[PDB]
Amino acid sequence: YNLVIDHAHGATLVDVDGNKYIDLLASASAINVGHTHEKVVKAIADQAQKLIHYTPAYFHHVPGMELSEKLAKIAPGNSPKMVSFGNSGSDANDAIIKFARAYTGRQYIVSYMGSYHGSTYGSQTLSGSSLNMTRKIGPMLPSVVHVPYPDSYRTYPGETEHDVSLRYFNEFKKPFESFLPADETACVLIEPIQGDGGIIKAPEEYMQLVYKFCHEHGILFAIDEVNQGLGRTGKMWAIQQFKDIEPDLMSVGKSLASGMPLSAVIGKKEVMQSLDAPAGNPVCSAASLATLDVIEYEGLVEKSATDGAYAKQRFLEMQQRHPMIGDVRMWGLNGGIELVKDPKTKEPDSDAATKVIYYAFAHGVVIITLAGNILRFQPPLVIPREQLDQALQVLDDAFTAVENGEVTI
Amino acid sequence: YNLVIDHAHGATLVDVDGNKYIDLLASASAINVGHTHEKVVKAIADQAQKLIHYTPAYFHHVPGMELSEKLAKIAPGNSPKMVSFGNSGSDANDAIIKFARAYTGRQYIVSYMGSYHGSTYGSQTLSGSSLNMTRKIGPMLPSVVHVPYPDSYRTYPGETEHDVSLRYFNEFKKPFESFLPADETACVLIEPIQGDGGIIKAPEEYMQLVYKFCHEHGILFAIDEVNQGLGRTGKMWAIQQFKDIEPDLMSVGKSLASGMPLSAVIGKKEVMQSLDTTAGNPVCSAASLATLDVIEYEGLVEKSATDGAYAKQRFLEMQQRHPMIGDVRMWGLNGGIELVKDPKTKEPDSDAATKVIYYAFAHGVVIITLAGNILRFQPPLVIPREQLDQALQVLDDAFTAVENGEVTI
Amino acid sequence: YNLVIDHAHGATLVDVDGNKYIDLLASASAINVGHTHEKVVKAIADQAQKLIHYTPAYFHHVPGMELSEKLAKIAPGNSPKMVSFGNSGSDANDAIIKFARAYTGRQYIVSYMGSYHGSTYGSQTLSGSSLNMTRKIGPMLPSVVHVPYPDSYRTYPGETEHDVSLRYFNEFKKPFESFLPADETACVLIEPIQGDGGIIKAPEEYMQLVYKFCHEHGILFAIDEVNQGLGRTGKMWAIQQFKDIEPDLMSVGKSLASGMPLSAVIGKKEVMQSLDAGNPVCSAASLATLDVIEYEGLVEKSATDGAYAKQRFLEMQQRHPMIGDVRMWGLNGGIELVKDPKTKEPDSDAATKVIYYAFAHGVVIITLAGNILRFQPPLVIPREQLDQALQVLDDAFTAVENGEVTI
Amino acid sequence: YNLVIDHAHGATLVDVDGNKYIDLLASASAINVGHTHEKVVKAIADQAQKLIHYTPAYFHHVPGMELSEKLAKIAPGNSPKMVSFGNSGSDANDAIIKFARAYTGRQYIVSYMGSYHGSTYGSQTLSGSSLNMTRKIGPMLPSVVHVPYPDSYRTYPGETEHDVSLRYFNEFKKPFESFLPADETACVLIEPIQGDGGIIKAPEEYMQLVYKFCHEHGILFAIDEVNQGLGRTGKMWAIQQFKDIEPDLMSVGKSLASGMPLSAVIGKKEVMQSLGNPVCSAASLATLDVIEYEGLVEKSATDGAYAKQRFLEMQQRHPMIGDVRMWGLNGGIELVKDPKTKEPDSDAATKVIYYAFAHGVVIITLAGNILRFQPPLVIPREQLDQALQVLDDAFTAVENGEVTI
Repeated sequence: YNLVIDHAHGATLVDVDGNKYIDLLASASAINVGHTHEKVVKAIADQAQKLIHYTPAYFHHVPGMELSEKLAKIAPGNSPKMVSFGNSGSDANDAIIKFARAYTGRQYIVSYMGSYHGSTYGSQTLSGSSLNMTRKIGPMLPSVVHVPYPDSYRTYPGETEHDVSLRYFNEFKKPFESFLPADETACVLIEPIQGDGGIIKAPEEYMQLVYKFCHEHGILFAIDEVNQGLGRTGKMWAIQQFKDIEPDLMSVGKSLASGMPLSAVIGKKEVMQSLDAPAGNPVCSAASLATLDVIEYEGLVEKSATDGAYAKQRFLEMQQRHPMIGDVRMWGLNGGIELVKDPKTKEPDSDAATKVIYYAFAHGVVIITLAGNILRFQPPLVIPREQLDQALQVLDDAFTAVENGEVTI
Repeated sequence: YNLVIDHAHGATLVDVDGNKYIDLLASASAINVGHTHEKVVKAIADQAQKLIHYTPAYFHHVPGMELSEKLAKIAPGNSPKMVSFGNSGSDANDAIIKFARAYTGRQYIVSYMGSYHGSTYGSQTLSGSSLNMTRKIGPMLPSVVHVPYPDSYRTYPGETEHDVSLRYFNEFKKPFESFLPADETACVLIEPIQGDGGIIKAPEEYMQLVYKFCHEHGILFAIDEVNQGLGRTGKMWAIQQFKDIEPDLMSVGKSLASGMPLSAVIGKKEVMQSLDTTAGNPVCSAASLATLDVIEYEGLVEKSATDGAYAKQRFLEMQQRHPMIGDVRMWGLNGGIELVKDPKTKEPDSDAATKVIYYAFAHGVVIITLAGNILRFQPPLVIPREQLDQALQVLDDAFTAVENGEVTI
Repeated sequence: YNLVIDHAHGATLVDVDGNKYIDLLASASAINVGHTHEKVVKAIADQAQKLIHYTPAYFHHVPGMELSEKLAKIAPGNSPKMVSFGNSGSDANDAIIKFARAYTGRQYIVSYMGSYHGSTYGSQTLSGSSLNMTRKIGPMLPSVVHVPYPDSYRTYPGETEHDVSLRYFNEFKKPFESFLPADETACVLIEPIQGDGGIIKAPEEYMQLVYKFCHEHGILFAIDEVNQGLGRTGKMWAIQQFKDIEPDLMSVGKSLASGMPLSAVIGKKEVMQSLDAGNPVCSAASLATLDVIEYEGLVEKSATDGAYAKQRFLEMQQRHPMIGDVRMWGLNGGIELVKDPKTKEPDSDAATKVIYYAFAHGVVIITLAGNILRFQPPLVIPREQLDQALQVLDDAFTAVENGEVTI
Repeated sequence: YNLVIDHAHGATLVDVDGNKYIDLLASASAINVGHTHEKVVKAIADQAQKLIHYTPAYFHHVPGMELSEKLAKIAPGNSPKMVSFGNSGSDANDAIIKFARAYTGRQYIVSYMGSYHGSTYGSQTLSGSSLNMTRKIGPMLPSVVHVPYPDSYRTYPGETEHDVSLRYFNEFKKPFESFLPADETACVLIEPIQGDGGIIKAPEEYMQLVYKFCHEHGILFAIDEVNQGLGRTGKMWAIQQFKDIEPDLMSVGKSLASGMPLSAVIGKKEVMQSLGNPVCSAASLATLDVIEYEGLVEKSATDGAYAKQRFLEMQQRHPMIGDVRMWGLNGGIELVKDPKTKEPDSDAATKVIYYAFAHGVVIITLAGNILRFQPPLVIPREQLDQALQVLDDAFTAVENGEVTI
């Protein structure tokens, strides 16, 4: 924005002029635990003194070593895990293909519509989000198939939620009853809940079906936790929001260390040993350890859930007074609050979603839209309930603003 | 390396037992400035006080603005440039492919055998050092073609450095005169002096031939300077070892940030204009600024040259007593010590190198090998002479022991 | 049955032991005109006298030249065509991808599920029915996206031809809305009716929705008349079962020369010159087979014979219920067998029994996707045979309803 | 060219006006048996009355079977074989990619620069012929690598045969000693003598040394003789000009059915196992007998060595003929601006081709400075001498400089 950024602590952002802003984008999930958090600043700085950089290849450092343990330990499920480290969720998704393809000796990758696994040649190929248009830069990474994601808002007449999971599971089956063998596809990468596609969840009835087909045909079941991890959902991992799921392979990046360039691939021991190198960094390891501690100490996973239920209840009543709110998809501090021209037609109102970004930003609170009309509500999980209401307030006048036909551009 | 590192500073590494070593490796030249340099340590620690992360698209930031100017000034050439961020050497090289293809509307990439470019599907594919970067993970990025790089030691009886360039240039042109059309190759991509090849420099004549070729046929000329720039070589960058060449694109990762995971694409203003996650990081740019400071303040480039030159003559003297050091190729504090059985046959001595490197470790110097038998000598540029004299002395005796066979596994 | 065929004529495979069979075969279109039609034979025989082969990339020759012009006028639309000569269906469909990639400047190709466009590395990618065919041969041609063909049988609880087209065109756009760029998409290949996947036709709305999307976004609109052309559907071309749709590209094989290895790519003048660029005998066979379809009026014959046979194939369904669905457009149908018309679950068991019952009673008939018996006799077929083949199949429905048919 | 044809017999061609020409192009060597040989015409005649085409994807027929036991035996090597049929030499190598990939389980195919494997996306990635190249139709089929072919004419001053074999093999490995996992390469497909590349034979040592390598790694060693087969070369297959090499997979085409669309993949049984036209098959049935009975393997060897000699004496006077390659009635005759720089002289190649055709011999250029001497193998000595004089004159009517474009 025209006036550029200075410092920030928890939820308050401060730019060059001293202007105060309430945060809700939280850097596409990273700011899980606020900005400049004292234990994580202390850990950064105290580590930078000891050793800035050495690589997991040739030498061990301690914190990355202490980190690895804590990440196999915290990981979803009980099977013996192992972590590989990366720089970004972007490069950890690449790895998930490398691993998948190695263990299974297989080529094809089934990734999703609506999804955004990243920005390197492999993770850019796996994605398919609105803005995320890989124009001019093809050909992409070969042997990748896409499959639709269970849309819940936009449906045929009289579909139950049981029906969605049947109709989208049918769509998912469709290439495997055609051109894609099953004994050839090495991996299904799924967002348990989609980020960029508009804070969309898949029904459990669906994921289980997908988590069976994967298990029945030997195709690795990988989950992308870069955006929806570390309490964001109200449980510690988005995958846990479903009953009994043990991902073969999982990615996390971004959030892991309050925005320091770190990432992990957490999967099964036998999967993690089909390559062996060269087919980690200390300060962000130290930061990771510091954020992990904060997640556990401040009851943050719970704060994610308790504030998460509350905010749902605030967007529900607020939808009642402003019929433009077409859907509200909250699971944790984790909203998908999407605007529509009419509630019958459910047509996007990207016009109305951008105006609300303008009112928000101009009246002391920062938020953004995903694919056009859905506002992504992903605030830092240490937002004092106070600050949150002042966000909700402004988000509310802004609704009425655009309703009464107030702010222009 | 059978170890855990406690702490480090400059060109010394301290293990947890308390032992010290000269870091002759410099951790794949991520450390030209050394470990934990004061100005970097206070760059990291002060900026973490203020901002840990926010991507340069919602609010932009103070050092994310500064380094993004300060990077473009200092590139090789006169011509307007913009610079895009990332984290790794790898992920910047993905971006090269991208910027190249986009600009041109073309499809193919040309890369060299024996170069490492990274471990993301893009960069991973262009490489040609170790075979594990394909194995079990195919297919690789489409439309990529590996040519040979010039070797100036393993020559056919009596080739003058002209014959090397012209024979390798001829072996260069062959894909274009067979299956590959010059009008769909977006870019050559080439490390000015290879790393994992064996610190191997292409002749001037080879470079201008390839360079003109690129401009004649609309192919962009790209350089990987991850290993070889930032004072490494003798001049600030490795291209300035050649008469007026100007990169269309250029990458650096690694030593951009005294070890931190930040990285830069530097394209010619035109190439960059088509498009533009932990990338840009405020702590990291802070770190990176400080280390350019030091390259200037501490005279690191002019020093790199002189210490480099000195380090070359002691090996040239060390070659003379010792029959085994086949090639000593070196530019700045940056050389390769390819040991061989006999100096006529020119046949790899993988054994003698390991023997050299092991003994060195159990004598207070950490050096490592490449392509079997080549001693990778790329220390921190800040190295004090006394230590530079000490590593040098240790390695001299290493040579003496092997010739006696006084070394064993 | 390791069935060794010695000689043939019209709609009569006769083997080596002296047996007589009623063809209605398949493995894609092949026998539109008929077996060893005196017209065709004579032309090959006498063309053989003159010329075996001299590749047109050197000298030119008369039959090729007549059949370049012949096909260029007689292929649907107004726009000047030019026509490029492949050896088989495969190397016409491989060339659509060339032809579209060269003209548009765009890499991506959009093709259908349950389709089959050819067996070489280009077209095999495009295809999508035979899982067999795409095992242990990766990687295939890069940039190719698959979109589900319209299924008018297995609907959702009482939906309309209008509901289907939307639902199926939504899916068609899902790619374009996520990861595929419409402006980097060279073309969509589409069989106007899927051959090797159960004789299945897009509703009218779906074709105009796609065609309209194609043209607006700069994507060429490809048709495949490999299986479905040459008066099979009852019009000269399957695309002419739809309204004012002139292809940008069009592939034909098989019966182009009654069987003699010939295929054509027939697009627009401009499109066909994008690249920097046909057997004498095969072309004389073809040039005859083209006169036959006009002369014996086999386009007109199919339509009538076909609808007649539709009502015939449909009262069979109200006595014998196992037939879920009767699909027929001209002498071009696919009779589809199920457990129960509420479950619609394939009963491929019953089907391979009818093919065996019928193989024992002088009538060869091979199956699609297990349960779907494909129905593609040679169009020359006389009514006494058609009925002598149609009565049999009915007798079979009786027999497989009994468990009289065992293996 | 701008010319329409009407009839041809054996060696001789005739356009619709009546100007008689002589074949040397020979339909890119699809006409080995000669044009409209009676046994072949009588074969298509007979069988087209019997069956045009019924679909092979299902049940069987007799001409195919007879051919598929015939070919199967006349293959090179003593190991058991199985054949697979296509419509063209292009789709046949498309199978060679496929088959290799099923058997081995590996992706990477390795093909040679200057290679002509054909024109579908499979054998057009394999291919490496410049004037046959694949602009605006990329992306091409992944995991195809192009190692360079031994050119035994452009050498660096004073290299033995052995040297070229050492060096091009040292090029061969450079992929594998760097980015290409040898244990993940499905097959090396090679033309033994490169057709469209310029009539270029691989040295004895180099072929062995690849066969060796390939054998050492489970890399299926493959051969395309779409061009160079059926006795074009003086031996039956062109491979038998080498020492005890058994192909894992071979590709036959073109002159299989005297030009009628017919292809073949002749493989070791073991390789084909675990993964066609009734008229054209009959056509090949006869064309094989004509090769056999009219005794052509040997005629090609005999006329081939007469053709070689005369040409080497043509070079003694005309120093524009910089290289004379020849193996059977099969040769490249490379035109150069200079006996010592060896610069391609296209310009002249153009005019040579212009003269010759003006005087009733057909002949064309390979990479625009190599004349593709490849007549039908039943060209009588008479005609063969008529061309050799009409070519002889051409070189001198360009030495004097008369021919115009």
